[PDB]
Parts: sequence; structure tokens; C-alpha cells
Amino acid sequence: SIVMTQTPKFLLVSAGDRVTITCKASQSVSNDVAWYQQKPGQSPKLLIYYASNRYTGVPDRFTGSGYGTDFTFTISTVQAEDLAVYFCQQDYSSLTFGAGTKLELKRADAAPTVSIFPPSSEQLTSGGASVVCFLNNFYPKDINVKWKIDGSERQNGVLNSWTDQDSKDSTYSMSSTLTLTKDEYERHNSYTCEATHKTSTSPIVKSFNRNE
Amino acid sequence: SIVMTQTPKFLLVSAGDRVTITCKASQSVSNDVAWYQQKPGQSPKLLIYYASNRYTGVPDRFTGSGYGTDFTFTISTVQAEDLAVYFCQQDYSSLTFGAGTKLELKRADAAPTVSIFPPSSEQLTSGGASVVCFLNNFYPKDINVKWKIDGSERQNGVLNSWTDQDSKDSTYSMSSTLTLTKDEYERHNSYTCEATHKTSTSPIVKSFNRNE
Amino acid sequence: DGPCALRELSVDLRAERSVLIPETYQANNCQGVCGWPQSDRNPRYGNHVVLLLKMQARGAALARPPCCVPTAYAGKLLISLSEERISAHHVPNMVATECGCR
Amino acid sequence: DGPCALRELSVDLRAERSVLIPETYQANNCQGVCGWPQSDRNPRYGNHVVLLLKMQARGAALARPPCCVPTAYAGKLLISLSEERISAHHVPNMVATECGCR
Amino acid sequence: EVQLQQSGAELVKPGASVKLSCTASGFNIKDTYMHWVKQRPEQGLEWIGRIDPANGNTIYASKFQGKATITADTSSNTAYMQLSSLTSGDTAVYYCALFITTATYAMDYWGQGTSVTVSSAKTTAPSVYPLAPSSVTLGCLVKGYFPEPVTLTWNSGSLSSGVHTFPAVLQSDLYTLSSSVTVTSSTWPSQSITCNVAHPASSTKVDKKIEP
Amino acid sequence: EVQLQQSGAELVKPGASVKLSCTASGFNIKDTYMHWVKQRPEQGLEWIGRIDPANGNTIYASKFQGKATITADTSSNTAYMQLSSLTSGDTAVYYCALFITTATYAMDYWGQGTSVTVSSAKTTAPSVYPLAPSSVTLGCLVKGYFPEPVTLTWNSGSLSSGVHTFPAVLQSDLYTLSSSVTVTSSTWPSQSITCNVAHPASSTKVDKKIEP
Amino acid sequence: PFLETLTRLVRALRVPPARASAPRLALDPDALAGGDPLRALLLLKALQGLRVEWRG
Amino acid sequence: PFLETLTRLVRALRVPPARASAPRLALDPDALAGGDPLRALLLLKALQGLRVEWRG
Repeated sequence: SIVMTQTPKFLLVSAGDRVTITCKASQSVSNDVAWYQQKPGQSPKLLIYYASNRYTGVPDRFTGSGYGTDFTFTISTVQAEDLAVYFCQQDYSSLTFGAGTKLELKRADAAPTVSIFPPSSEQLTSGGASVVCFLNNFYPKDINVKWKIDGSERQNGVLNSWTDQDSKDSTYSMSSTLTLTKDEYERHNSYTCEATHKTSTSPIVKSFNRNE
Repeated sequence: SIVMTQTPKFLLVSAGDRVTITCKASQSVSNDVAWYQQKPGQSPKLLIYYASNRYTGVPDRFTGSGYGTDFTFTISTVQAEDLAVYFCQQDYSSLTFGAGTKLELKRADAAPTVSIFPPSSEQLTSGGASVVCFLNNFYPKDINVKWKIDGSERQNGVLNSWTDQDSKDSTYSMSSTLTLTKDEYERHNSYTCEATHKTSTSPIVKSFNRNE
Repeated sequence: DGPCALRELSVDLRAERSVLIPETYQANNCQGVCGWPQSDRNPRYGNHVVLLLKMQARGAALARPPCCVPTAYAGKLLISLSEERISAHHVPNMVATECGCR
Repeated sequence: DGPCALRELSVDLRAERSVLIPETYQANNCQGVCGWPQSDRNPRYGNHVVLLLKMQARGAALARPPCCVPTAYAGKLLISLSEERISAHHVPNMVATECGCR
Repeated sequence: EVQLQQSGAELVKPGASVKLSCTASGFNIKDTYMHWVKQRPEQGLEWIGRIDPANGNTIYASKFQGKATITADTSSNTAYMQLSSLTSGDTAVYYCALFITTATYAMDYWGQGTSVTVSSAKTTAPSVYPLAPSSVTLGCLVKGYFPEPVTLTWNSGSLSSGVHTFPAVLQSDLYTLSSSVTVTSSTWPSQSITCNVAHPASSTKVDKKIEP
Repeated sequence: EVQLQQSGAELVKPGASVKLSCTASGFNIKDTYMHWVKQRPEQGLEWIGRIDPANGNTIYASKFQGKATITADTSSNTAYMQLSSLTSGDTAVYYCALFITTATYAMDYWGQGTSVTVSSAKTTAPSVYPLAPSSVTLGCLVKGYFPEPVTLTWNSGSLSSGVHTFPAVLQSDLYTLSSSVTVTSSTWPSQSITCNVAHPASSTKVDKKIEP
Repeated sequence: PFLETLTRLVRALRVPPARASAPRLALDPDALAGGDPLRALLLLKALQGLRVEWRG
Repeated sequence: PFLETLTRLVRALRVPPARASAPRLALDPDALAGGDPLRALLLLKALQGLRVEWRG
């Protein structure tokens, strides 16, 4: 079977640069190739068929070329609405769908916004306790989060969740949760959520106290 | 001479609506009318000639129609890159350029960011003193700014300056300046800059003290 | 705008030394949009054009949809006047006089 | 892509009762881009097209730039086979056989 | 126009079989073949097989042979795919497609996607909790439910600005989810904000009101 | 291509005369007429006159007759306009234009704009001052200069993110201007930031460094 | 009696293809409008066409 | 002697227009390519053309 190798596997642009992707084949595939696009949570959509033609509604930025065993796809001027994953398909035999290539943008740095929420009354009546920490609108991706109770480390029961890059301003987010039993929760007094990021020489700490 | 009346004189959209403008004439003008666009700080550009056409590079959104004594220009789906002023021109006689129509966008509310700067050392050596107050990234347009020295009103020598709607996030800004002589500045002790806006039941006050 | 139909397009011919007759050079051109079913005043479509229109209607997406183009032409004669010489030239296929989309 | 030229485009004709001969219906199409100066293999341009191209080059902006279209056609014959009846039809102007932009 | 419609998400035991459906609209399936495609979160796209409704001749890949049966019915323009001998490795998203590419024209239509899950757990209902503290952030927390699909909205869909919804995370055969909303200081508690949670599998609808 | 080039801004006494120029490029002026247009900040556009280089026949509006003389020279593709009897009401922006509109084709080319001011004040040089205080805002203030044109930049054009420049304001025949820049907490004072001011009329260039 | 056998033979010879991709679209023939001596010459033409068709 | 007077008359009759807008573009003629019996018929053709031209 024909095997298609796509490069590069990752990319990063500055919203004004030119982009090029290559998709080589393992055997003479004539000029039967197609270039797609898939945004998050949606089905793919054709962009270029055969080797050079353009589907209806495709703007003039996108273009593609190649023949025989080498094919390339290039975008002239990247915009903010071109965050997706691109595939290359062949048709000379049982269809194969490449491997896929991601894409990302750039912008100026920013600092996170931190909020901390304690357990509610209904949950406490139920029998458990959950403490929530939200970090919003930061950049770049990397960040570290730590939990402290009564001035000590705690790394059991934590759950973390991340979000994808926003389509409006290109900023991330994150949520952290700590779960305990009511009896254990009611035995301590103070809790703190700490965040370490690139844009600050000291951690950002948000704390709360149970008694008040 | 032919006189052209353009309506409406102001508009306001929500980035997804349809807009229509009309430009009536004072006499039979056949079908000689053209429509322009002037962004801030640049020269006009043509968009539609002979009452129904499209210059090279004009997208499909814009369109125009009419004949005899009534002409209309409509945009289907407004975007964020369509902030400008639109004119209508006739050619049956000495050219006339209508009156002009503005345009604005919408978004969620936001609060101002306030900073206060005291006089510099070089200026103090010179013989004067200037205190500066910056308000950044607020919405909507209306705001009030007040100056207070030693807990008293002061409304002499103030200068204010505003900024046009941003093309990146559609937010305003403002600067205020207060000027005094060296001796008068050194006679007092404390200064405060107060801002009143729609998104807060109490004023935002930023203060500083001369001694420290 | 309306459907595919003929319209005016003229230029002026200027020379630094001689004088040209006639001055205003007229060469029409047509414009519009021809659709399905036909609402025009020119002759009926061919079989190729209706085939393409049906292919478009079924759901396909052609890489070269039909266009309004001319199908007839006429010649013209020009005269150049200058001292010691008066010349005449004849050039065919200059003025469009009929058109329909193919 | 290349310049204005001729390319393949075919369909299949199907009937629920009778059988059609030939099955694959062939009707080529003209496609490409023609520019100035000419780099093609078809006959030379006309005077109208060169006039339009020069108008475009000077700086103007036409509302209907030149397009690659066909200029010749040929007929075809079809046969329908069914019990108690074999029929034949002939239809002209079906297959394109030349290209040239106007 | 043309439209492809599919069934809903399904959960099955490890060892049963499923029958997915795909029905066209505004088109006749006899014109061309119908393809079935598979997608896994990180393995990329794949090809399963195709069917030709007019004759009934079907083709399958070399890996899916013997565990996928494709059939068609032209009396109502529908296609079915039967998947048998599940082994907890088939949890994925399946697509119904029409493809045609040629030197002069092309046609490409895709479905909406059907999600298939294989597990031996038991269905359960969620638990909804509110979280309360010149800006304010509020949160709604959904805990302890199965299977994945669930819908969360704020103020019945009339509030969609500055709202973040983090993806679900699984641990010990139970999911979790959280949502956060940020508003200014002059719209709370002067107004009412509620989070609505709908789980279709168990047919549960809940609405919770945030109070100080 | 076609390009229109113009002269620079001019300041004139109340009673003298001015001579503005407009030179084409990549075109022959004998092909069509040349139009001169006027613009005031709030009164909208107007029409002054047109000239035909081939014959020399010129046309003027009914209001500008007798105080505007248009001439052309085809030996170098240039047009001149002489404006006489200034009365402090001619301070405006003037444009050089080519217009053609027809049922089948059109052309529209504009210049860059020449600014004319009429006043009896005297030229003067500016004074530049710095302003210093998880974010930091810094300011550069320009005070006491004439006439209006002046350029301000940060780090010689290597810092253009989060920078605001407010418009000039006139009081007691003297101008003022300010600029603000916001940066994060890990790029100051660890780096160097300076504001550069250039006044062309007096040929002055200054650079000032912000320090704590 | 005779023509029906020819129809059956023609249908039988047109075997389906084995390719994995659709070659082209299908369109019904409906709207491109135009001792028996018929049944004599028409069959000659049909056989002449089948000669070329079958070689594929 | 005679033709030059005709050229001068033709130039004189072509008065400039008074309209305030350009009617159309101007393009030089080097784009398209093709008892004296000449000077006998050409003058007649030119006068026939001028007959129609002058009425405007």
C-alpha cells in the first residue's frame, strides 16, 4: 500500500508570515492528491483537489503544487481565522489520509487571573468537599499550580483541566480541583492556591480561611 | 446646482447585522453616482461606480442600487474591518460629495485602568509642574474626570484629550493634565484623580502624596 | 445590470503629427449574467451550455462556469491625413455586434 | 494549470428501461489562462482581445476581462435499445473541439 | 442542495454489535458510491469501505474485513453499516461521505458524525453545585455522571460573553465538568444568573441559581 | 502602475500666496484631466477645479473663481496650483486626483495630501519629559512646540504593542502631546526603554531614557 | 425473440468495475432534445459500435 | 497647398468641450495592425466622413 509522509509535524507563525507544508509519497501517485482542513469539533472540508484546482468559496491565499512524488501546500499571508489541522489524501489506491499538521499563532505576553472557590453547603451536607481554583487568560501555555493546606504540601486527589487556544484573542485557561471528605476538611483551617508562570519572578498566591 | 442629501447621519451595528444608507438628489441625475470609503488618516477609495458595479478587489458584501432620484447602498454582514465614513458623489454637473455617514460597533462593557504620574525633576527645575492622569481601555464612551488637591475642587488649567475607537478590540482611552507653578505646587501636599463611569456605583479614585 | 447584453465602450485616437478620421473609436462589449431557465433576448442556448448548467444545478462545482462572450465582429476603415500623404487602412474584426454566453 | 487549452470531462448515461449506446458521454471543456504577450498553441488573438488587454495594461479596470471559451463543436449519435423498439437519434453541437479566449 | 443526516451517539457492551445508519436528502444515492470513514482521537483518519447502491457491489479495506457489513436501500435513500465483535478498541467517531474528484469538476459531502462507546459501566445522573465568592467570577460544577454527553448553559443562552467551559475528565468511571462566567460590578446581585444542566441519556434537566 | 507624489506641509503668513505641486509617475498626463480637491476637518470634501494638459483649457468652481490658478507642464508630467489672498480660512488638506467612470470601465487615483496652515505665530522647539511610577505603565510628554507635525516613537520602532498616542491639543498658540506604554513586571528595569521625538521643521531629534 | 437476447448479452458483458473510487457522475438522458429498413441498418450500426466498446 | 488648408480647417473645427468630467480615455494608434488615383478618391471619402462628423 502507498504510505504518505507529511512534514512538518508542528508549526508556529506570527499572523503575517508565509507557510509551507510538504507531503511526500512512497510510490508514483500520478497527480491524484487532495488537501483538506478540519477545525475543532467539526467535520473536514475540501480545500484543493487534483493538484492545483480550487473548490468553490476558497479565497486566493491558499495554493498547492507538485507532481509525481512530491507535493507542497502554501499559504501566503496567515490570518487569525486559520487555526486548524491540515491533511493530505491520495486516491491511486485504497484511500490514505496522511498524518496531520497543527498550527498556532503568537502575541504579547499576559498574566493569569486567579480565583478560588470553597465548598458549598449542599455538598457539605452530602458528605464531601471540593475546592476549586480557576486561572484565566494567560500566555504562553506553560504554567505550574500547587495546593497548600495549613502551610504544607498536598498532592493527592488533585484534578487539572486545560482549554484550547481561544479564537478571539489567543489565550489559554486552566482549572484545578481538590477533593476531600467532610471530616478531614473540617479539621484544617486555611487553604492556598499558588501559580508559577514566566511573567513573574515570584508566585501568585490566593488564599482563604475556613473560620471567616 | 444639484444638492445631495444623505441619510442616516449616524449608525450603530453589532458586527453581524445588515446596514442600508440612502443618498437622495435634488434633480434628475440619470445613473451617475459613486460610493466611497475613507478610513481615518488616509485618502478615499472607490467602491461602486455607475450606480451598480464593483471596482477591482471589492468583496461581495457591498452592494448598491437605485436610479433617477433615489440611490441606496447596503452591506449584508458587517465585520470588524469596516469602520470608516461613506460618501456619495454625483457627476451630472460640477462634482458634489454628499455629507458623510459614520459607523460604530458594539461589545461587552469594561472598566477603565487608571494611572497617575507626578511632575518630573527637570520640569520642576524649569519652573512649572504638570500632573498627568491616564485612563485606558474602557467602554462605553461617556466618562467624567475630576481633580482634587488637599480635599478641594479645582477646575482651572485642566486639559483633556480623547482617542478614537480602537481597531483591535474597540475600546477608548483618555488623558488629563493639570498645570501649576512650582511654588503653588510645593505649597500643597496631596493630589487625587477621580473617574466616574457607568460600570460602577462609586467613583474610581487614585491618589498620591508629595512628602513620600 | 440585467442579463447578458451589449453595451457601449469607446476610446479616442490621438496622433502627434497626422490627423485621424474618424476620431472616436467605437468597440462595444457585453456584460450580464445568463442563468437557468433562460430569460434573455438572444438566440437559444446550445446543448453544451445546458449540459454545464445542469451539472452545476445537480450539486457539482465546475472549474470554469459559463460566460457571456461575443460571437460576431465587423471591420473598420481609418484615414490618416498629413502633408504630402493621405493614407487609408482597413482592419477586420474590430467591432462586436452580437453576443451570447458559452 | 497552464494556458488556455482543452481538457477531458465525461459523464455516464443511465436508463431504467432501455439500454443506451454509447454509454460514456464525452464532452471536453476549455480551461486555462491567456495573457499578454501570448504564450499558447492556438491561433493568434483578434483585434478586440488585444485592445482589451492593452486597456487593462494601461491601468484601467474592466468589468468583464477576457475568458477562455471554445469556438467549435461536433454532433453525436445515440442508440436506444428496448424490446419491440430500437431507436436512433442525432444531436448537433455537443462536443467541444477547440479553445481560444475572447 | 444536499444534506447527510445520521443517528445519535451509542454505548454498547463489550461483545455486542451495532447498526449505524446514514440517510441522504435532496439527492439520489444511485448516482454514486457511499463511503464510511472512522476517526480516533489521536490515530488520525482511516478508511473502512464503500458501497455502490445500483448494483450492490461493496469494497472493504484489508484490515476491517470480516467485522463490518455495509448495505444500502434505495427505496428510501439510506445506507446501513453493521459492526460486530466489539473489543473496547472501537470507541470512535464514524462518518458518512460522498467523494468525486476529476480534472474539471468535483463534489465532496460529509455527514455530522456518530460517536460509539464500548464499556461495562452503568448509567448515572449528574449532581449540580453552584459556586459564589470591579469584577466578579461565578462557577457551576457538574460532578458524578455517565456517559460523556451533557449540555451546560448560562441564563438559558442569553449570556455568552466571557464564559469558559472546560472539557470533561474521567477517573474511576465517573466524569466531571465546570463552567465559569465573569461579569462587572453593577450587574450582580442586582440581577439573576442561573446555570442550566441537561443530560439526555437519563432525561434530566436542572437549573441552579447563584446567591451570595 | 500609477503613482501620484506631492509636496510637504506648509505654513504661511495671512496675506501671502502659495504654490502647490503634483507630479505623476508611470503615466502620461496628456491622456486625461487633472482635478484638485479640498478637505476641511468638519465641512467635508469640495471641488476646486480641473485642467486639461493637452490644450490648456481649465475649469473652476463658482466659489473659487478668481483666487486659484491651475497650470500644467507636460515636459516633466507636473501640475501646479497657485493660491492667493489667504484669509486664515484656507487651512486645510489638498488632494490631486484622476477620475474616469464609464459603463464598461473606470479609473480612480488619488494623491497623498498636502496640509496648508495660515497663522502669524513663530516657530519653536519642543520639550521632552519622561514619566515613571504585575504591570507597569510609563509615559513620555512633549510640551511647547509649533507647528503641529512631530513624530514620537518607542525604542526606535521596536516596541509597538500596548502603546497609546493621544492627539495634539492647542491652547495659547502652543501644542502638547503625550504617549503611554504598558509592559509586564519582568521586563523593567531589567531592560532599557526610551522615547524618541523628532521635529522636522526645526530639525531636532531627542531621545530620553526612563529610569526609576 | 432475437433483440431481447442481444439486450441480455449486452447487459451481461457490462461487468462492474473493481476500482475503489468513483470515476465520474451519472446523469439520466432527459433534456438535450434533438423486411423493415429500420431493424435492418440500425443493428449494423449497433454491432459496429459494440465492436469498439468491447475491446476495453 | 490644398491639403494643408484642409488639415488646418479640420483642426480649427474641432473645438474643445466645456464639460466638467472626462468623457473617456485616449490611446495612441500603434496597437492594431492591418492625376493620381490616390488623392482622387481618398478626398471624397474624407469629405463624406466629415459630413457626418460635423453635424455633432
